[PDB]
Amino acid sequence: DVNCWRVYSTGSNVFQTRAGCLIGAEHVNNSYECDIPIGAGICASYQTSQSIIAYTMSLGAENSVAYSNNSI
Amino acid sequence: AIPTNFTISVTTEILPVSMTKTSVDCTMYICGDSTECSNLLLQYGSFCTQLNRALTGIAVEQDKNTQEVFAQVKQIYKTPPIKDFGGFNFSQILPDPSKPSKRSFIEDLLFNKVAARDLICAQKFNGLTVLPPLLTDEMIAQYTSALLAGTITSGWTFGAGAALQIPFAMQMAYRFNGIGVTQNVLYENQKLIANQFNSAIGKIQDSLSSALGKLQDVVNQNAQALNTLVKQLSSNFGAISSVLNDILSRLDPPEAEVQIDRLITGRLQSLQTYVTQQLIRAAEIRASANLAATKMSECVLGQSKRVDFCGKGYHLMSFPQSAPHGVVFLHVTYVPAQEKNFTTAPAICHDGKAHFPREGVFVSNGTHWFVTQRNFYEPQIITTDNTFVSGNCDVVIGIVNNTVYDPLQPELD
Amino acid sequence: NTLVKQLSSNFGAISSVLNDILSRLDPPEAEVQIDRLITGRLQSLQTYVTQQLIRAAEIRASANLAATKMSECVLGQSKRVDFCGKGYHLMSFPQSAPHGVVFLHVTYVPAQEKNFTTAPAICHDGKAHFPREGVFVSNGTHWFVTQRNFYEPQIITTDNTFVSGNCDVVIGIVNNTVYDPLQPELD
Amino acid sequence: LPPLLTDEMIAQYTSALLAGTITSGWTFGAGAALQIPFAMQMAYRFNGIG
Amino acid sequence: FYEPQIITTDNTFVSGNCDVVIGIVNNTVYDPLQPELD
Repeated sequence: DVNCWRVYSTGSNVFQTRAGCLIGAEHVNNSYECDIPIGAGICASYQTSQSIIAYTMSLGAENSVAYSNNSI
Repeated sequence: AIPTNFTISVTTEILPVSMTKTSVDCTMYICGDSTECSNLLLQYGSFCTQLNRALTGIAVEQDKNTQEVFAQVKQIYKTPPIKDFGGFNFSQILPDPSKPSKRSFIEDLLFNKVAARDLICAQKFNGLTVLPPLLTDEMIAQYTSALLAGTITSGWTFGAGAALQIPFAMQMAYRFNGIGVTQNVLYENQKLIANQFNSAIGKIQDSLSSALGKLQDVVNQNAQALNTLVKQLSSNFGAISSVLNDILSRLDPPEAEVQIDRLITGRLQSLQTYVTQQLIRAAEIRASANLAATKMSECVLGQSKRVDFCGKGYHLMSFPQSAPHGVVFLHVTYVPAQEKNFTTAPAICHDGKAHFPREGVFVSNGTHWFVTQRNFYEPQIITTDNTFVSGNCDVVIGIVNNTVYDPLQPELD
Repeated sequence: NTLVKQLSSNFGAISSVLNDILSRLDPPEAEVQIDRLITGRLQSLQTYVTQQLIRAAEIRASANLAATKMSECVLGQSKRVDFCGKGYHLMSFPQSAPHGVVFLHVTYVPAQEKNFTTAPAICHDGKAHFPREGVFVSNGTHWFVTQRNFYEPQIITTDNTFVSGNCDVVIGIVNNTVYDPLQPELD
Repeated sequence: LPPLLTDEMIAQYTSALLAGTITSGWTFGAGAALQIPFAMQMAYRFNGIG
Repeated sequence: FYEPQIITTDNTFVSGNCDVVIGIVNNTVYDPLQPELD
């Protein structure tokens, strides 16, 4: 219930999403499997020293499937 | 009575999948900003811990059921650029480019159909919080679009082993052969079947544009439970007032301890009743989600021979649709329309030997004798290639004398 | 562990053991604490019984699911897709397990696959030749008939196809000759 | 509280279901009702189990 | 079911030779197409 206030300390690595204001995890542009859920399609893990990073989970191998109208 | 005409009718099926996640704090609901109340409730920490554990279990079970219902495939497929299908229409089951999500027109219609004075602000003061779901509407729409693409491309091979492409005509002929309909009937009446399917889709859209009780009963029950939890805070449970500060200001703690204990016991009983009701509702939702997952794995993925399971009629294919806190299916139910009355015969006696069919049936309209099937009207010439001899003629109760033409007779001469 | 720890809670009293209260006060003055402890223990037992009933219902549902799997996968060949494993179910082997059961569902899954040119119908000498239960394929020039599971090239004969009208009512059709092995047998 | 359905209505429904099963076989439960003799439907059901 | 019937060519189909199949037996076939051609 904090839109990054009502926090205990300033901390580090502030990320404001639909789940709230997470302090202590730097968001990355990569996407891996879901490990620890947070909220509204957010999955964080303890991977690379090891630190806490936030990312968006993936639904698998997203690709366009080929369709044939005269072949089988 | 052999059917002659058929009508392609598409029905709907509304089944809940998951609900909302509500977290109730023990201290914030029983007490709040009090010292003696918290000190007396600390002795009952085991009950609050058990309630929190049950709430977390319900919350994770909801996500597990949602993942088991929706997240069923592994390869996210998209729509193909080639729109060659044989005259069919797919503009109502494809993600529109004007929407930021991956919902079609029917999916969007189904989604749209579902301090102090404020409800959320007043509920937040007692610990009642609404946890955000794991799978949002975007992921649900993406999964629905992937399932639709898989069903329109591979049909049913993507749900079991490897994904193999197949045209719409080939899979339609396969589904027609699976129930007992020949391929020539579909090849000769493809435009009529496409027009009937388009008319059924339009009728379904017009009917949906005019209720969704299965997707609203859970919301109504949750709203009633929240209203009951809010109203239970006003009950004193045998006290002079509901506010602990009102009792602690006029009476000493040694005298108000019994009232505080009675209030704590009443709040704990109310919380236990609410938790039991929520557990019953979660069990019902889990059963409904298991039923929906079974229906999706049976009707959508592969052909189902069970009656009264994938709509009223012969189940052919199915197209799932996205819906908030639920799922909507579009089963294809082949149903015969008109029929014709003819004189049937279970056996035909030729020259002292019976002739039983492998799967056909001997019929006559009062003049000639033909052979057909119990599914569609297709009169053919009674030949020896479709019938077999197994016994004589004086052994069948209902036998008749009729000549049998031999196709190999002119070739042997 | 929860039931054991419930005996340590005071439930709004001076202690948690009735013998500790009866040895310091008289029954007429400790009856209130005794009744409070009794009510607390009864509430804890009711909560434990409710949890046990929920767990028993879940166990009964799991046992019904296991019995359905045994009567579908083991006893007989099930025809439901996505149930007796991942792929086409063939057979199963039930194994014993402590408070459970372990099955070995045999799931046939197609591995390698190649693309071939198919055709909805084949025109011979003016009549539409529809296949009996297989499908048509083309390796690049010729045309053969195979099944809907394995790649078995067979010669398109008159015994695997049947006539059902002319070639002017079929939309997707291609011209292809038929071997017809019945002609040399009559000569 | 008295139930909505009585034993007479249940008996009538079961009798109607039995009549439909012995007359139309199984076509009335998945579409239109088609007349079929008992021997024909018995042979059709036996042909599905070899 | 137990239905005695003569093994003819119209009830079976040829598939390969006898060397590619492990389990096989030596038995003649009636083949009613030959007497009908006489």
